[PDB]
Amino acid sequence: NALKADFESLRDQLQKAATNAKFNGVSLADGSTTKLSFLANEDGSNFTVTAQTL
Amino acid sequence: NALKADFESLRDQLQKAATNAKFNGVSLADGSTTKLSFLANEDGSNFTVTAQTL
Repeated sequence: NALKADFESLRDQLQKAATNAKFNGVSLADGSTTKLSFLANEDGSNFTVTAQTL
Repeated sequence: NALKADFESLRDQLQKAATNAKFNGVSLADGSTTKLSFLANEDGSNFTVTAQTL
């Protein structure tokens, strides 16, 4: 039961470290969006980046 | 009778060492309250540590 308690606390800490990491309200680790897009040209074509839901 | 009286002295020392332990007016081991909620993220969401009434 003691090791089970450390496992639950570690799972909660993992969810906290996952949800709390975001830059300017958007994140590529918590899964808030399937991907992000960043500019790559003057014409607006995007530098696509797939999200990784950690 | 001697073993009994030494046992009662030990239980009293136990209650005293339990009550004496507090940090800046708050404590967990003595069971002063069900829980204290330390910060974990800047929106105000709380890291939680339930008291263990020792």
